[PDB]
Amino acid sequence: TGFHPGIAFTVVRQDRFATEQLLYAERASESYFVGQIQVHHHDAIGGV
Amino acid sequence: TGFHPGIAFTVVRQDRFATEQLLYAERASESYFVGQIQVHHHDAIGGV
Repeated sequence: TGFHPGIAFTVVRQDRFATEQLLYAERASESYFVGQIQVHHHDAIGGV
Repeated sequence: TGFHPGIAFTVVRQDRFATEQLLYAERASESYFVGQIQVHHHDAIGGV
């Protein structure tokens, strides 16, 4: 009906936005070790 | 009560235990030919 009772409210809402970021890195920041490769045969959907 | 009626009984029991054999050979016996070891490879998964 529109009769305002003796009570108040506070609302909360959460949104999200896609943004563009920016990265900076030093010279000697990470050490990288790469390995070797291994093959695996397996029955595929039609072949291997 | 401990009364002994007109009846007698006989009891049977059964037991089991392990024993050795101590066989003898009497050489100049089975020839036991041998030879031609065969290797048979077949891929199952991952490797051979």
